[PDB]
This record gives sequence, C-alpha cells and structure tokens, in this order.
Amino acid sequence: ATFKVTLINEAEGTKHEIEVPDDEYILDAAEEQGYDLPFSCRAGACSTCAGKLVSGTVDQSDQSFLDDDQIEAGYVLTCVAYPTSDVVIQTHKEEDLY
Ligand code: FES
Repeated sequence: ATFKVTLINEAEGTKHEIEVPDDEYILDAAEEQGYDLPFSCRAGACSTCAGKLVSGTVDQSDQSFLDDDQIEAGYVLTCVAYPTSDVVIQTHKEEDLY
C-alpha cells in the first residue's frame, strides 16, 4: 500500500501532499519528495521530529521518547513513523512537549 500523507505546518500556514509507502518512514519520504522537516537523532529517541495527528494512523513502534499519554494525544515521532492509513499530520510540534 502507498498512503497519502498531508503535512501541515501551522505556524507557516503551509500544506504539502506526499505519498508514503507502507514500509517507509514519513520523514524519509517527505525528504525524498523535496520537503525538509526537523530532525536530530533519527532514532525515535528525541522529540525534534515530533508531529501531531489530525487524522489517520501510524505505526511508530520503533519510537522510545513519547509516553503513552503523549501517544494517546496524537503525538508522533515522524522519523520512525510508518503510515498505516492516509494521514493528516501537523509538523514542527516539538515545542508542544518541552
Ligand atoms: S529525530 Fe529524534 S525522535 Fe525523530
């Protein structure tokens, strides 16, 4: 499957539509398609690449920084998140979390 992922940067008021394989991380696909996004460790261990879901689901089982309450609130570490549906996600959300 290949899922439609919509990246929303609220502070800048931008929207980008990308297509992400079910076996590729969202951040990697975004970059390949010309859309740079924040990151540092690329290993699910910091919050630099955090996003927040608007709709849809991800598999971010490789992540280790976010706690269960943050996951239930919709936060996602985009560097280790595979889409499992079409997704709409707000990017640049780390400031929510520090
Ligand atoms: S860049 Fe560190 S968790 Fe994603």
